Amino acid sequence: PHFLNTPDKSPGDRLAEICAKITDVDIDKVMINLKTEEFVLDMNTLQALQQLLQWVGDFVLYLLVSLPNQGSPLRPGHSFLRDGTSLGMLRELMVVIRIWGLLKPSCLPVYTATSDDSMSLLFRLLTKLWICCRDEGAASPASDGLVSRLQPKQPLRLRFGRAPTLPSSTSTLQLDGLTRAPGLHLGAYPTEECKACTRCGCVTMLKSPNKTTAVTQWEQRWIKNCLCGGLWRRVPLSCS
Amino acid sequence: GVNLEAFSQAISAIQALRSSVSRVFDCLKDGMRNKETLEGREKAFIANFQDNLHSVNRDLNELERLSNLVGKPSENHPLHNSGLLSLDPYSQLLQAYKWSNKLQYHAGLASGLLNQQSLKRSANQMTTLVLPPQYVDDVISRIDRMFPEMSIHLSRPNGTSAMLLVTLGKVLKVIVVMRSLFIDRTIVKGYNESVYTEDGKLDIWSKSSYQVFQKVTDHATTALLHYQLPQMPDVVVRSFMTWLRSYIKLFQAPCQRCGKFLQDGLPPTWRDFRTLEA
Repeated sequence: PHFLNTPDKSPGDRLAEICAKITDVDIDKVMINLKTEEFVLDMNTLQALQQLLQWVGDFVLYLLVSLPNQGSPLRPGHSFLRDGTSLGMLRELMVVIRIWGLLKPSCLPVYTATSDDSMSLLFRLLTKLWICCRDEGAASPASDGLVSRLQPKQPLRLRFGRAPTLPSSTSTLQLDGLTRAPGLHLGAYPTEECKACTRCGCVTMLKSPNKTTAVTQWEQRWIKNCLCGGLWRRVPLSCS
Repeated sequence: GVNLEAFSQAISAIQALRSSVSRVFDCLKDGMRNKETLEGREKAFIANFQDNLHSVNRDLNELERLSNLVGKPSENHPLHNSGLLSLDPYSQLLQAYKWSNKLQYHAGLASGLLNQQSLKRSANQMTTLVLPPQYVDDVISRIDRMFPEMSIHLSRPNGTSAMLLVTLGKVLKVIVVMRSLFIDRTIVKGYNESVYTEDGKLDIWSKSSYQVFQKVTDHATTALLHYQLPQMPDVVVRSFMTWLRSYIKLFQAPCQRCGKFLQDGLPPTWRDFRTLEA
């Protein structure tokens, strides 16, 4: 709902939601098939795609390589994501970020090679697997073999937010006051610490002041408790 | 020549040429952890950049290189390859070619560390240390004369013992009259002051000089009395000859000025310097 567009027959997000009724490939077709003009909001939007939205791009990439891992010693392996509905929501996100990149060149490409529009082929494979799994579909079709090809564009080393727990089963758990015994993605995560870095335990791992100028949307949206954000903690950096 | 070994170092040089740039980007792999004292950390970056200048030095390293090329290319090494398929099952020999070298090189260390001996005793475990044959003297004489630009002569007019004389660039000849095997009781003079060819009637002794070479004679006597190893007399006389060779210049004057005394020399440490100071 972050679109300051011009009104129409129905709401912008509502009219975007019906994108499910569209063909398989060539998002560049369906985008103009629904609407193209009334999607731009302002010039100052060049802070989300190259900084934070890139995630979702990498996200779908992390699906591809993780697709042919059913033989791994984990039934869903890393994840399965075979719901379809949520997948359709992500596909809508893909088409809207595609028209976004059409409106501004600072989008999130494959960053590696074969630019002369990898995003198009990525999207078409995702829509293929979607329609192959929308209404009680199969899993691993012959298309699975061909999409399983590793294009020279996939990056790695993603956060996948998580936290430890308290596995005190039955008998005893003795700890000290300190020195524990074993047992927001807007960048803001270098190797060593560079600021106060107020973080949280659920998934957050973010910065305290957000170090931005007009991206206050996310910052203000997450100043309070985040997703189960009772674990908003703080800790200084190490010193030699 | 043997300058080819220098190229080996050049190898390591270009190795850094890789590592350097890596050390660059690794330094850019992360930012300021916690400076808290200064911003020289960024300069630290440029510090690594400075080492890149080393690469240019590599190009400079080629100025001293490329002395000259030797004739007969490939150095007779692949001549065996010119043989028919029958000769190819021969590389083994080449391997041994290195191996043998390693052998020597190993001994080069081993013998070196053999210097620290542990012979708690050397007697009561047995003979005739004096060389019986009067031919090993000629052998040692020839071995010494194998050295270039340093002539040696000998007549032995006294008897069984050995008598010899040696000359150098100057007229500072040395007369050594010693026993059968090891050198002892020698003397030195200069400018025909001895004239031990036909002095008076023969190779005379005359036990004299004009108070200049006397110190050198005493030092040579000390060196003879000190280098008397229990065995290997050839090694002893070779060491004596090498020691004698160190006076062929008499030019430098370190750790003092060239005015301390008449002269300056006492090199048992394989290096001469101002005398009367050790």
